[PDB]
Amino acid sequence: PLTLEGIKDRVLYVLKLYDKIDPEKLSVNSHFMKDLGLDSLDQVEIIMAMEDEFGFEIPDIDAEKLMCPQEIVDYIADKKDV
Amino acid sequence: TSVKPIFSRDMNEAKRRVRELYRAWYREVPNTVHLFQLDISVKQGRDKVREMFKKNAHVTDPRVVDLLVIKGKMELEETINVWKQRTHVMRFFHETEAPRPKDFLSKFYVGHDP
Amino acid sequence: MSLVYMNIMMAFTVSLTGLLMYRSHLMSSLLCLEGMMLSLFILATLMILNSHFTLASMMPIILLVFAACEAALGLSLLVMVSNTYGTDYVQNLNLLQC
Amino acid sequence: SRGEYVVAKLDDLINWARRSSLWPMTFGLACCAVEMMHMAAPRYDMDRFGVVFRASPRQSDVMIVAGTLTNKMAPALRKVYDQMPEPRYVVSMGSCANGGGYYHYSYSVVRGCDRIVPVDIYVPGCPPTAEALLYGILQLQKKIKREKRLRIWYRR
Amino acid sequence: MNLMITLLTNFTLATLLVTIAFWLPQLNVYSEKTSPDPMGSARLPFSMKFFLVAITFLLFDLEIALLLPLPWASQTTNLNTMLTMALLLIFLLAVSLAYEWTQKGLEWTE
Amino acid sequence: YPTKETAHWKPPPWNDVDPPKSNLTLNFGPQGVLRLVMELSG
Ligand code: SF4
Repeated sequence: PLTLEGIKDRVLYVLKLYDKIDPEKLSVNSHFMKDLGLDSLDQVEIIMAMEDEFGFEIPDIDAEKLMCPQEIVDYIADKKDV
Repeated sequence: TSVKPIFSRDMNEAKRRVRELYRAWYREVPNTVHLFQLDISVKQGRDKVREMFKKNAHVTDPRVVDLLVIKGKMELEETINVWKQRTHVMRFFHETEAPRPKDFLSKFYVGHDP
Repeated sequence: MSLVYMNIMMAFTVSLTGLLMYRSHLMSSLLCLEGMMLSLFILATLMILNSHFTLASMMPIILLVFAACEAALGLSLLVMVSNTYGTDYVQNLNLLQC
Repeated sequence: SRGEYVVAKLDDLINWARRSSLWPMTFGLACCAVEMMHMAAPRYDMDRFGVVFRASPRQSDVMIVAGTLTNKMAPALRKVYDQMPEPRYVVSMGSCANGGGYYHYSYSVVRGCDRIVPVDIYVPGCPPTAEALLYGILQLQKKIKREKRLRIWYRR
Repeated sequence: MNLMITLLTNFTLATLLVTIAFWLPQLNVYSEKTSPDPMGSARLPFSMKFFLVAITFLLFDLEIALLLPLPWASQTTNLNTMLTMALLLIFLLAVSLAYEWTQKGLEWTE
Repeated sequence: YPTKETAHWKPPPWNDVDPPKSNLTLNFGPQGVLRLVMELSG
């Protein structure tokens, strides 16, 4: 929550703990559905991992629009100050 | 062709309810493996959750997937409240059942079924 | 002096140092406090019987009754702490540092 | 030999004490519960055989399955049978406990309680009369009378 | 001394029967049991009312402890004072009971 | 005078009231036959 760079680093750490995402192709602008090739429920457990790490409830109307790690770090940056 | 809805007007609200139900099952699975003291892992129970959701993924009717979300919430409510025993939770994992013959040839060998 | 008085005093000091060195539970502190009271009962009783001082024989009963009433009060305090934090741990009683 | 005689007399002693003090845990599932209650009623009176009326399941000797075992209660029957200390016995009273009975082809009925627990006496009837159930309990006592635990232990 | 012999015999008979009851069926080799409660796994809920009846027992038991020398106290030569203080202790036990009554302390375990 | 030790001490509440931070559930199972889920409050 302190710096945007640490938030992006921790998003990438969460997504490299995620075992279906290959850490080589994983970038910050990588799309979950069409680039990494994930199911919707894969993105759902990604968002719940983000809720486990960042400690706040992400609703459903704004988690469906989180299709890349850049959108995730921008959304968490919106829900906090930075 | 004009039918009465159940909860969802179309497939978007329906997929939202499916998505919330998958979230609730994913959150519940470690508590289920703990308090029922199952002999499986959280990864394995979450894979069974994903299997039960992706089995019904071909459905394009909002009322049918509304009733599927209703019955999934009934299953989850019977699991959070300890109404199922260990046996009812482990009936999803067909452990005592012998593997069925899948190809033509072994189904030909064992009997008459197509 | 008498050799049994040594052991009753040493028991009072053992229960004192138990009451003066907490581990976690407030109930163990209350038990050390009542061990102190028990040793005081025994020591007062052995003196009053030994001296044939007749009117002080009602003294240990009084020493029992008041202190057991005190014990009841202590148990209630523990329960109120146990109704706040779920346990009786003395490290939950640290709000008054600031 | 002498040890054969001693284990014969001791088996006779322990089998006398176990059959002459049977304590039942009765599953009052269905209509057979009423006829078990008539086997406890003052005409037949199981208690004159040493067979007490409603022992608790953690101290009972025999489990009398009296009524229909449905699928929703099959693990409850199995759990009570697993909690019983040995030597535990199971009497199957009446047709639904025996083979499903009138509800044999149902979607919801365990076809006989022998699919769940091992069964020692099958008491047939719908319901079997309280005299027939008392007959089955006396046949269970004769089955306990001819047990050979210490004799087989001495031969093993 | 006879009392110590009797207490030792009672304790020895009790410990003997407990050892027999704990180790006579252990000689049997029955089976090893796996076996994998109304409350499921919930923590023991505290009830204030059981603690209140236990403390009320303790307080009335201290009042009983005061009342116990009365058969010897009746032998005194200050009988007016003895009778006044005896009736006063039983009256204070009664007043403690009345205050426990009228402030709803004896409720739902009345 | 805040030091490094007293750097986490927050002031007490204005009314000196700290927030307190349930009821029993009994499953009278089948052990006729009947299952009951009691929510008891003592
Ligand atoms: S065997 Fe028949 S009469 Fe007996 S309990 Fe079953 S249904 Fe009722």
